Amino acid sequence: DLRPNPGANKRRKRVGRGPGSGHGKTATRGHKGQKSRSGGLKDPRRFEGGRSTTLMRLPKRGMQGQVPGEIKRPRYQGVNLKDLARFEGEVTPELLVRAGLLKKGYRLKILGEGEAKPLKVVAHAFSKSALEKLKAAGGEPVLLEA
Amino acid sequence: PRAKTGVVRRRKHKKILKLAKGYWGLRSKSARKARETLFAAGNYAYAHRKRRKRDFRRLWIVRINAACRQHGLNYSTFIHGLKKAGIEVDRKNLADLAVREPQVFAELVERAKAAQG
Amino acid sequence: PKMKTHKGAKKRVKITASGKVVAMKTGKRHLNWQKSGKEIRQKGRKFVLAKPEAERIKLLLPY
Amino acid sequence: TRGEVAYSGRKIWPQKHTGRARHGDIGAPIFVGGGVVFGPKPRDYSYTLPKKVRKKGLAMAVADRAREGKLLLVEAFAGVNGKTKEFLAWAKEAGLDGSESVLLVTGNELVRRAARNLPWVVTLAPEGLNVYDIVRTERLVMDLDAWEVFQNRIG
RNA sequence: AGAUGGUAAGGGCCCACGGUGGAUGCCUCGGCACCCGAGCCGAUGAAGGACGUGGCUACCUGCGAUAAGCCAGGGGGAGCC
RNA sequence: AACCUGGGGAACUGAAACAUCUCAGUACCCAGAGGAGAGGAAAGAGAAAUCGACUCCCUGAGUAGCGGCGAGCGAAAGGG
RNA sequence: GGGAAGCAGCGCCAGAGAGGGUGAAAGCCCCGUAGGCGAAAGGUGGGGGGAUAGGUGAGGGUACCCGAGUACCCCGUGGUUCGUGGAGCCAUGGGGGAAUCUGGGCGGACCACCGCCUAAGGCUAAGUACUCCGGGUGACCGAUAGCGCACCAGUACCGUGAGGGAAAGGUGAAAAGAACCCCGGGAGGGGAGUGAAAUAGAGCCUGAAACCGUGGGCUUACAAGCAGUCACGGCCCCAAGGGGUUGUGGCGUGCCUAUUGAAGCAUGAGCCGGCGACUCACGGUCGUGGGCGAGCUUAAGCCGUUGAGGCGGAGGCGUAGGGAAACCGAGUCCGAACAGGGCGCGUCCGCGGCCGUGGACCCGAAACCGGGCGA
RNA sequence: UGGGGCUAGGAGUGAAAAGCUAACCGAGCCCGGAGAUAGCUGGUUCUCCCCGAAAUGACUUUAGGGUCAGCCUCAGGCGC
RNA sequence: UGGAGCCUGGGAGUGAGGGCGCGAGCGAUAACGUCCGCGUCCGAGCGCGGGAACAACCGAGACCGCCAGCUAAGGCCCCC
RNA sequence: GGGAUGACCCCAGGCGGUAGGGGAGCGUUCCCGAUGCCGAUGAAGGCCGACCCGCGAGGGCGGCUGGAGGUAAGGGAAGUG
Repeated sequence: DLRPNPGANKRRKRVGRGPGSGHGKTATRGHKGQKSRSGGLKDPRRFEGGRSTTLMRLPKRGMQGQVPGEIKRPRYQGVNLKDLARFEGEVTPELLVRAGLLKKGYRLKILGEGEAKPLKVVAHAFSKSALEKLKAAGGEPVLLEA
Repeated sequence: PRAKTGVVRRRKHKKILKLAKGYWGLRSKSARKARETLFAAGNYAYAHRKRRKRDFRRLWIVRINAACRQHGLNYSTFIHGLKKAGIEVDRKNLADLAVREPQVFAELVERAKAAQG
Repeated sequence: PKMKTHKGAKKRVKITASGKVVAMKTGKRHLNWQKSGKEIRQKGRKFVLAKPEAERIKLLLPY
Repeated sequence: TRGEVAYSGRKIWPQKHTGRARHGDIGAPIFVGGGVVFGPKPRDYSYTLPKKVRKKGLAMAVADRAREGKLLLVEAFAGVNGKTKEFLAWAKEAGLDGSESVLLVTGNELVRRAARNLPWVVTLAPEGLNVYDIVRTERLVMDLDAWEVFQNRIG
């Protein structure tokens, strides 16, 4: 192919918007024409009036942490058996991170939705619902951390 | 890359000054006094083409009246006559007949007072 | 460079799956003395409109 | 910027009843001496393009060329021992008179040494194939080792 | 009884040729940025200076009362002061 | 010339007033080191039947927390 | 052709067609480039070799030693994300004041369990920081730019002093820089002569605008105006059409800003030239051109290139939501409740609009604080 | 009255005016913090095409400044 | 079937109004005065015609060109 | 509406405009295109025109001046009017 018309197709539009002229965006620069449009304005998102935000609403979302910090406890990642539907043989955590799901987010909890499938599934937890559906052939390798 | 002014400014400037030849004093020298002058000159022209169409309306009518008043009647009357007489013609422009071939103007006046008396 | 989350919003308003902004009805931390059981009973959470688009913008990174 | 400028900070004149206009110091950008407003500063223009999109192109590049009928991959380099004369001759036997430009890709140092100085040759090892070079030339010539490491660069 | 022509002290518009002035373009022993390399000196008197130094010498440069330079080793080959 | 460690150490400003708070251990002053300086071989980290001097980069993370719970400030472990 | 390096005929080298120079535009004319060489002397130098100094076991018994105004407690403060807080740890001005491994400190008040570490003496390359100095590069500047300075600049010049701080580059390929004559005290000119060119003749390339002259055409001394425009008519210059000028007639309240409203007797501007104001980084959010898709994507670094690209999954977003939380999960929370009710069906790069943090469109105060300089 | 000395910036000196402290002192000059901040005043540069506002309400140490609503615009969807 | 309408989202400016008519308050059945309410025009149509001159009274919503024709308010003795 | 979609022919409407929103273009500097193309039989820049093409910003053409540089089609950055 030639060097003419590698031309970026259809929409590149590098045309930024310059306001120095008598056509388009004049004197004032396409916006402005007053005062406090001049080097800064207070926010908004959160600010202003000088009034009372809407920091008038309270934090009943209480229980918010004391000095030495958060507590390190075990955390559980879910995965609907509908997703297990693909791959076959024996499913084990870590074999799940080596794939779209789980990754390091620690203890596996299989649960939930979609038709089950006949195979052994190693986990730390299942929901009520999920464990039953695995009755039509399957596994309860559970507990672990041992 | 810097992109200094370069040649550009001069060229927008004398584009205009050519447009300004022969206005009085600083209005053909200064590349901004000239601009201000040219603005009004523009508007003046637009307004005045409009006006031309009117300035000759007056002329044609002023001398038709002179001419047909020379046969007895007046302009008001003469035009009404032609209207009824069915001659969608004259076209005030083309009543220069009053000056060239008054023989034939005379004829038209008869037709006119025909429908009028 | 790089935004900081508005700690006093995080501390008081959770944000839903749809993107709505949800918090606790104002007006009951010493109002009481005698108001209807109806009044103080009626404190679960709620929507806010237009003004949550602002709230949200401040919980940038965490979502 | 008006701070990187040499001058002192003093207030050039009073501000008030002087008759002149109001001014700061002379490092200000309305000052011909001055600092410069939104001027360039040293900066990095590079960005991480999707590695996938790099592969596609490299491949799409060689294809077009082969479609033209302009790709030719070879083996027999009789024009060897790093001498322009030799290659010159070999190239005419292959049908390369210097009427089109050539991306000559090979792992062979000595064949690379031989060309180079021809204006109609851009020489290059197999590791550094890249779509720019491919396109800016008219005809492409590969060693077989070179065509190998090109297949491994895809899949 | 009558009539539109006719003068330029000076002035205005246009055209031509000069004067002043130093824009434009082209030019670059200079600058700016990044990357590499290299990194202390001084009582055995530093860094920084003053005065002095040529047949003739204002300044710059180099030298220090042995003062545009003294000794030796290495490099180079026809011109130097 | 900067660059480094120690001893001292502001205010304008921000908080749409201001006093705690912020700018900031910044600007600046002083002493000392060197081609670098500082640090450095566990009276350590912190929850792992764990790691294994010190410095430096990427993550961790605007997270855990601190805060007239305001304006705002902001870690460490762990992994590369 | 003033001059060849252009154009034309016929050749040659290339591990060298980077670049610069020569009277214009040259691989092969000059200096270079690829490639390859070289130190008597001084610096540097485990990178590679050698030599010392120094250091390497096990049991069983005594219980002699293991860093003092110290640990430790109390009072007053600092460091840390920690602003008195449930306030630990690390440091310490004041008061009291130990023990030597059955010794002592730590794991966020404290007690008990279970563990981690040995305070009160010291040294220790490398990975990292910076750029006065030397070299290489540039979708960096090109004399109002770029350093304050391309030029004899921290100079002239200003200030008692600390300190402030400019302007100012260019004949020609070659000086061949105009002998000699003529007017003039000179300075200038006029001939002559050099040169391709001398309105290239020396603060000399090109030489734009304001501004000042001379010459020529049209035009004006009974008029009156934001200075122009429309229409006729006369004169002057190449031809049934144009250009220049303007006698008479028609019509007409400067530009900008600011404003309810300006020709306004409201702001700014003597005129010309050159300088002069919406940016960049990192987050964010819509939109959009692509890649791949239930997945998409790499950071620092490592290997190549010397204008080549590869590798590198720590990490990040997404695949499930509710709840302060314990937690449960296609549900979950308030509730005694198989009442009701609330929430609950993509990513990477490019491009463009807007937001946050940084002066963040550009010029401007009165002042505040620090270190110095002045009787 | 000549010559030689001493005292300084919240400091000196003052037969007392807030006088004097290097030609403007109700707190000197120089450099730095620094491009302080400035809800205020001024300025903002090529061309054509289509649409085209507001000067109201609520709260505001608010009143010539703001935040939400209202009125302008573009894109997608819906269709009397 | 309209530069109508409704829904979701990206970008604004405006938050100083003024005159006229009609309906009230304040004022003195004063003010180019001042407060609200309904409408209009200027603002942004100081573009054009009428009104001697003149943002908002009457006529009328200006893509360009023509030495053609009909009208509107207002006019037809001369200036015209 | 034709519909051989031809971006060309036919018909019918809209086109005053400040703050603003949206759409198209023109020009300045630099990079790829380039070991190329133009160039002393004259580059850039400068001075004139009543001529040609564009709605316009602009772009061609011709004449004089100038004496060594300039750089298409199609794209990319910004100290861009």
